[PDB]
Amino acid sequence: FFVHPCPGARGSYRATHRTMVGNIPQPLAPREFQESRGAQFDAVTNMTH
Amino acid sequence: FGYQNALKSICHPRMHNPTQSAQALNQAFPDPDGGHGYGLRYEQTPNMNLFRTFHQYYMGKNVAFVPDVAQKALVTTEDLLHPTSHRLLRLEVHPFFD
Amino acid sequence: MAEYEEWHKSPVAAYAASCQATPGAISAMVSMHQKLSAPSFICQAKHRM
Amino acid sequence: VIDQLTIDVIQETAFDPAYPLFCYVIEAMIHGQEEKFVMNMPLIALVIQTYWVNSGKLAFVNSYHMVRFICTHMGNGSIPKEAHGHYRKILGELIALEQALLKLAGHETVGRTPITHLVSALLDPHLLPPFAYHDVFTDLMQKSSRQPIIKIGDQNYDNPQNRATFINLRGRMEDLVNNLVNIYQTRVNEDHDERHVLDVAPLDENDYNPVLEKLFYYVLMPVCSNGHMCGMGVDYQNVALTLTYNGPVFADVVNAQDDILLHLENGTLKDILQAGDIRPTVDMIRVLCTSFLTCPFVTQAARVITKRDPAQSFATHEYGKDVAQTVLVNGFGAFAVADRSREAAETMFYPVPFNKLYADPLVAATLHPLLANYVTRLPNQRNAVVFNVPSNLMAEYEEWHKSPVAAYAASCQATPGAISAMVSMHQKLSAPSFICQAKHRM
Amino acid sequence: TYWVNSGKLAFVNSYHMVRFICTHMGNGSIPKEAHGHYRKILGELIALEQALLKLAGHETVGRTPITHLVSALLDPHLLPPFAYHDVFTDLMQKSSRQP
Amino acid sequence: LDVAPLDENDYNPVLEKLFYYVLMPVCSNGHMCGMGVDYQNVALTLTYN
Amino acid sequence: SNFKVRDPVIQERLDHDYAHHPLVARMNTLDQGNMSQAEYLVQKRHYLVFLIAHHYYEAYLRRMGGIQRRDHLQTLRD
Amino acid sequence: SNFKVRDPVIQERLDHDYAHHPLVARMNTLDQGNMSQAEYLVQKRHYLVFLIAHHYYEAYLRRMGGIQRRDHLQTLRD
Repeated sequence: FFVHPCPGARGSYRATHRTMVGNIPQPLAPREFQESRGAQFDAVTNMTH
Repeated sequence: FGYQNALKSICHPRMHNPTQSAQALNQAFPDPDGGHGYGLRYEQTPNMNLFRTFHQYYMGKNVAFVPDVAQKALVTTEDLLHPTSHRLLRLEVHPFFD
Repeated sequence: MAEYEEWHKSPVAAYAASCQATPGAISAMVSMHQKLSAPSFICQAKHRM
Repeated sequence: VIDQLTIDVIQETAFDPAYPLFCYVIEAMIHGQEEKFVMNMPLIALVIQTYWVNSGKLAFVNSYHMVRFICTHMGNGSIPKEAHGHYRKILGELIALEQALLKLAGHETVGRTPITHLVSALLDPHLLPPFAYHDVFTDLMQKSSRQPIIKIGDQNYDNPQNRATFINLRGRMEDLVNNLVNIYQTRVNEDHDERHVLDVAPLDENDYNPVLEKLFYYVLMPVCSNGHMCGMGVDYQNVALTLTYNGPVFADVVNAQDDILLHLENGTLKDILQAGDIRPTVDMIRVLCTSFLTCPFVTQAARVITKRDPAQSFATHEYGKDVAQTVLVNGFGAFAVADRSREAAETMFYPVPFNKLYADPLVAATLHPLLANYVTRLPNQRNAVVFNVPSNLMAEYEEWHKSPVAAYAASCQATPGAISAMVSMHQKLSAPSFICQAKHRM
Repeated sequence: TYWVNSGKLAFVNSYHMVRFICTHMGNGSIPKEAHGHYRKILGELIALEQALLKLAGHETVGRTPITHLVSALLDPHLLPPFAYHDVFTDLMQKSSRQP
Repeated sequence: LDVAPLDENDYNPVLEKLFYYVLMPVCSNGHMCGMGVDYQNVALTLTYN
Repeated sequence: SNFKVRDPVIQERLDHDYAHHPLVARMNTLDQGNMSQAEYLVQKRHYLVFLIAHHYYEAYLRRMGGIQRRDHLQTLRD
Repeated sequence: SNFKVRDPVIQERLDHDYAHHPLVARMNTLDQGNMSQAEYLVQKRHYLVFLIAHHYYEAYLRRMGGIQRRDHLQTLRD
């Protein structure tokens, strides 16, 4: 979200879309969760190293 | 209790013919549709040129046909046993035949 | 540009500013880019993600 | 004997963005002849050395006839010694790869058929190796109680008395010195479609078994390369058009070692010899010129049709009592060609998919532009399993090798235990199979 | 002259300079130890892509496959942050939008 | 706009993005910049030489 | 096309570029017959390919005949 | 400034320092028109840059034409 200025009237709140998983904010999806998803991604898809 | 006790029933021929299997699978579905028939049989031509086996096929292109067994061997160990899917499970009857 | 628009928000770049160098951290990044849709989630409740 | 070091060296060569196209051509030319390898026994010594020193990778992973000649012949001072140490590990472990099928197979027979034809789904001779250079077709009829069908095109082939009409046999080169004009006369005067002239160098019981060819094409190739292979069709008067029509090859005084990169012209000999940076001498391409005479004409597909293993002659249809495979006469397997010389690659080769073990689209994505926008017109077709085969070639519901074999083969590791899983995999699921495992706790 | 003067490779930043080196000059004009490091990227960046399509299956929704829609990086609506050949009419031809 | 024409053989937009969105922000730890070039200035000094 | 392979671009007219050679006149021995003018030179080029392989293989067997005795040991008197 | 890049300091007057060359007179072919005296020599310098690239690229294609046959094999009689 954000705060939308309507200059010359009253404003409101308008809304976008967090596209990818990473756009979820880092306090409530930390990096030590986010690196523990690629390891779950690893041994199911089975890429090579 | 190993397979050497169970060998005297598994080696029986009635574990191994589908004529009975096509009876009961017919007698509940009197006719299902034969859909996007792709790799059901071999076709022979008088061709020897392999471009004739190449340009005559790949020139035009439908929404691509995917057969039954090709989308059997990507479904993982639970999605088969989930009730979202019929057509991957109505056509599996006993695992020796396909 | 203006970063209430694009297809990466700041926690994507904020993850980059404090990464490791592990190959598991590489496999988190491919795992990060994923479109969060409702018809995404079928593709990952299939593979237990 | 195959260590984890040397599966990786295969996987190093399994993904080659700069594999030399030049040595790939020579593999088509000998096509598995003892007489024709001694022709080019200095050539592969020049290739493998200059491919092992410029980069830490080895040449000619592809076909059994090219590996075995590097292994058996030429174990002396023409190579880098570390390279042969991989090739020694190829055969000497692969000999033990067939020993493990022995001590599960029973010692006893039933009739004329022993159990090793039944339970060992590998060692069964009806698994013809998917490529072939010598005529294994008459081996099946002259032993088996099978009633085979060898479908080429229209007409079938069942009686071995007709082995002079459907199959030609071109033996040694010295024995073909008079009929050399006869062979070339059958090119220009004759169209190569609606043909049924099947040209194969003859068969020897000294030379081949199924199994050593079988374990090399069916297990190791689609597993150590994670399933990235294709079937290659090659046109042949195209080939020596690039080679023989050279200036100094045709020409005068210019001596034995006057290396041909100093004497090229603007044709494709530039754009191919620069891809490997080989310095061949003036002899060693003129030697390749003389190979051309007993070469065959066009890579011909075929189909081999036998009934099911008599465990399980029970079925629904007549055609349900029948499972068939292919054999490619005259061609061989394919690695992905480099982005360099792709303009010269398409002028020589063309891909033909067969089979789950050898229809892998991104390897085929190099060599044809309508294939290059066959993939990107709908992007589902990059899987080996989703890939669509022309129905003139193999339907997926009549073959031993089914869909989840390659689906397994595109997710494996390079682990030496994963090689053992495949040899464990090919096994009958049949009622007289199941006796030979309760006697071993399997 | 850089690999002797360093313990480092050159030309990191762009996909077009790495792809030209991973194809051309596979000889020992550059030192062979440096040759591997370019092949570490693109010789494995294919297998970087290969892991996506075990997730992204085979099905199409309409005339649009799933792989454009879930796997975020396949999406040609998304563009690389540089463009040297005309990616624009590539997007304009095959889309179903008002792009 | 001055951009060379397309070949479908040459590239894809899926191997190019795995370069610039995965391996680039990890190994740099998110420390790169985009560059402007002025060519008649740039190719000047190699010529007036 | 859709029935052959793309042809490899090599420089034309090897006979006009070099003719002082005995196998050049052996190309002239073949006849046109039913072929056109331009299509004659295509199959004339393939016949030259046949002439080279027969020529060098004949010199190859003289090369791989091995060193003999009576012409050798007589020369080894010095 | 605020609209261009800082200019690179290279020594002036290449024509006065060296003039015995055919491309020197090709700089004199361009006309002043609306430009001043000092600002003419700026754009006269850029036109010399254009003359060099066209000159060496023409010699480059002669260099990358490859060695031919008929002028070569005749010389290989000795």
